[PDB]
Amino acid sequence: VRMNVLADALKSINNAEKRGKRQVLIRPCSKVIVRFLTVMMKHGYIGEFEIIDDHRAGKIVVNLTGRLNKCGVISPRFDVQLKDLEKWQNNLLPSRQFGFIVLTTSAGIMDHEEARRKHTGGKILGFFF
Amino acid sequence: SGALDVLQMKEEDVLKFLAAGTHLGGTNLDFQMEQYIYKRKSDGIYIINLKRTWEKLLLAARAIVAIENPADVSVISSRNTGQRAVLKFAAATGATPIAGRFTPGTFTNQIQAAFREPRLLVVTDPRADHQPLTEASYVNLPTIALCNTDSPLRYVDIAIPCNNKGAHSVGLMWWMLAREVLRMRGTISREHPWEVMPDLYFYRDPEEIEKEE
Amino acid sequence: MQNDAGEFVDLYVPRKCSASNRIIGAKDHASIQMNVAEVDKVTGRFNGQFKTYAICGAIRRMGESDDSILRLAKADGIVSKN
Amino acid sequence: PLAKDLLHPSPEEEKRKHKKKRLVQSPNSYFMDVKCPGCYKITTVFSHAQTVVLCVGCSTVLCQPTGGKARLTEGCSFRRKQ
Amino acid sequence: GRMHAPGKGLSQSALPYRRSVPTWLKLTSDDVKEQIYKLAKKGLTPSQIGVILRDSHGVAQVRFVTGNKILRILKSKGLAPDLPEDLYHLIKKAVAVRKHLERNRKDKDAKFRLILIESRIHRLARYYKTKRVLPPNWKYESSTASALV
Amino acid sequence: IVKPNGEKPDEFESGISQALLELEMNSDLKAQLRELNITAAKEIEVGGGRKAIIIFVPVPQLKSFQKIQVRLVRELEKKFSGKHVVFIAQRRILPKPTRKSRTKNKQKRPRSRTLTAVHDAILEDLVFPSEIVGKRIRVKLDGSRLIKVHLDKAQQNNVEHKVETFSGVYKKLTGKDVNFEFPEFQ
RNA sequence: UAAAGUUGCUGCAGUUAAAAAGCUCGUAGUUGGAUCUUCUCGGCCGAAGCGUUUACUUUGAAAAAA
Repeated sequence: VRMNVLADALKSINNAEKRGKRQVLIRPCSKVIVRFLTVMMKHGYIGEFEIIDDHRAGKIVVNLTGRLNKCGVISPRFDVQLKDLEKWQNNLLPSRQFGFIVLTTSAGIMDHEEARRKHTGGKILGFFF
Repeated sequence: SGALDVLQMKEEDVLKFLAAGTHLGGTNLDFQMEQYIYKRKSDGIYIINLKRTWEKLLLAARAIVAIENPADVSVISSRNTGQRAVLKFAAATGATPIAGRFTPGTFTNQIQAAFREPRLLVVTDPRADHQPLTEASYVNLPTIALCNTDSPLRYVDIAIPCNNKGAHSVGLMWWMLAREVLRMRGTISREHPWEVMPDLYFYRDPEEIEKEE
Repeated sequence: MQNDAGEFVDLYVPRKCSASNRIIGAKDHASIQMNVAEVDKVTGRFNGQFKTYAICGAIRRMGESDDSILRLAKADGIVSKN
Repeated sequence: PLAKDLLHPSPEEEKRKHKKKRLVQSPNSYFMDVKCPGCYKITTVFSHAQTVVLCVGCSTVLCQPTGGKARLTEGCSFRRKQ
Repeated sequence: GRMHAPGKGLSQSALPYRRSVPTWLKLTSDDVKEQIYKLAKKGLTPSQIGVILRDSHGVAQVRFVTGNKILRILKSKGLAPDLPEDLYHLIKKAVAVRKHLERNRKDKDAKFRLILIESRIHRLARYYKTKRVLPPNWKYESSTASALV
Repeated sequence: IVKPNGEKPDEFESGISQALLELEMNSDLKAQLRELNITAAKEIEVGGGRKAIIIFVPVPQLKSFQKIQVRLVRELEKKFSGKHVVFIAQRRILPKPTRKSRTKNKQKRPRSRTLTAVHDAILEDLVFPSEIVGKRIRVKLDGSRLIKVHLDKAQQNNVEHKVETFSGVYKKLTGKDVNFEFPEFQ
């Protein structure tokens, strides 16, 4: 069945970005998906998106500026301490000058740079570059 | 056209298009040609939106005029219908025509005798003119095509949606493209009708040739 | 692009597809750079200006070059709003 | 087609799609009010009725169940609600 | 896809966005509740009750009128079935299959389908046991099966 | 009539109560309003110098106000000139339980006193005549949220002007930017 | 031991090179859709510092030397 709806959302975004689509439809939405998309948007990778409110579970139409090389999920959500963050950056990110790792920490859902800035580890959700 | 009134469609162009069956597409529709059609008739024929055809024609004319050396535009036609049309177009505007057989490697083989390096390519039918279309993928050659409802749009960068099965439609399309190119270049007349009538571009089969003679 | 001092060190900044915002490779021979002649408002003549659209060969190979160029021209005001 | 406004689609296309595949799922069914010549009280009927609903004042039926939309009977005038 | 079938058919109800009572619908909450009570007195299961209300009485969904589900209404009034309707329907389907099998012993396909139905019954009963809808000792057997119908 | 949480009415609440009382004394709606009473009111600026009134109402009686809502707003707008009036039920929001808390509530929070459910309900009753037929939340590049609420097109003709008074009231008592539009396919 | 991404968690493979059970059910296992913004009053005006739980994360204490 469908588990880890964040994985499906990120896979759909990746497939649409590779295909050159300007908009991608994501369903179902969730708090985690919206937070991940906001983290992406704050870094200028996806741009605006709209949450279609169904009375069962939302959908999301995401505009796709062409700036995304790859968006991916990490499963299972491994616990990431602050000292272990650099190994994950080396493994997942294409460079140390760009690319982000997204973590759910007690302070919210945030990139690895912000979590390092706030001295908090968490569980790794995914990455995008 | 740019919503400009001076570049807007007139009644004479509509009458010419309807006379020559330009709006009459085929019985099959390409999924990338859908945006240019308007409806399907009861006999399974796709009516082509004439305003879309005019807009594509004017965009293609803008593309052609932007090239300063008119010899660098190459107009190609392998089907017998479009040979006279492309010859007359080259005579009227200044492009380089290739009627009949198109030699493979005309653009990619720099050693060959008839090796020409155009900057724009205009073809009569992407299906029949697939060889220059494929060769335009090697030399950075943008291409304009007179596409039908069924004709594929691969390597076709400006497709003009028009009937190209019939000789009248091909001739009128090439005539109108030449007219618009000469109009935006500054020569000929925009307010009053062009000297050359569309029937000069029409292809006549030997039966019509012997009946008229 | 820039180093710490701020000087631009790259050999060149490559072109980006107007339809996908993707970099056009230096050996992508299918890619085009179309110039569409800008036309004066009242007479209808080629006044010397033009709009440039760079289209990558990947978009052309799948047939969306025509739709992409039409959308770009429409967004530029070259094509009337239909 | 590499640029499709999924936010605002054509009403024809949403009427074309499956009841679930639409942006917001809506049923293809509706409720009608059926009037019989000899009875003066309206009776609401589901379009896709699964049961043989009878009229209390007339000996005739209002609709036959089928595989899809119910088969309304001649002599009863239907008016779809909403 | 289906639990014991290779099919993946996409066919179901599509509730409308609006959750309000229909404009045409005039019966108040108590009228629909008494309609439900009388239909339950006739012996109809909540599925049949909802079908009849939708087909004949013009209610789109009683949950948007009375604010409660049909089974919740019956349980509140205390005339709900002893065991849930879907489990009972699976039970009676298995009973019919067993009755057919005990004459047609060569029917190996019926044996396969009986295994499938019994598995569905076991899963449903386990779920209803975690929810405390059934007594924890509730066990379906090949002997005390037709008595539950 | 007005019985606020502190039970002490103010001047505008008292004026609204007296207007409703005079409606009770002499009107066609005396029968309904005898068993009816409101709980609060306040005056806010929906846009610029424009003003609007938020008639707060007890939830059990909110439905009782709906059936008479159109005539009630008609009379209140007649009384108060060009000031719009919107009837909203008074809904309390139980705070989301946290790791740090006090032993003051030993029962689970109902999923109707949550902020989400209460705000959705407020949007629903903010306008009784027109029903939402779909809403979409647009997230801008700065992370802000803008709700867009679609109303019935067949009921557009009487609530075009009340738009931007819905927006002001919602921005006041919810703190969220919401626009209201009318699509075609209902 | 590295080379061995030729033991593959990172990180391999399984159509034809070695390879997916003949097929289905099923327990343990593994995985699991959306959704919830100090109180006995108190040492210059006189203290809340979990008065519903784990995982996780961060801190502190404690933790031989070599």
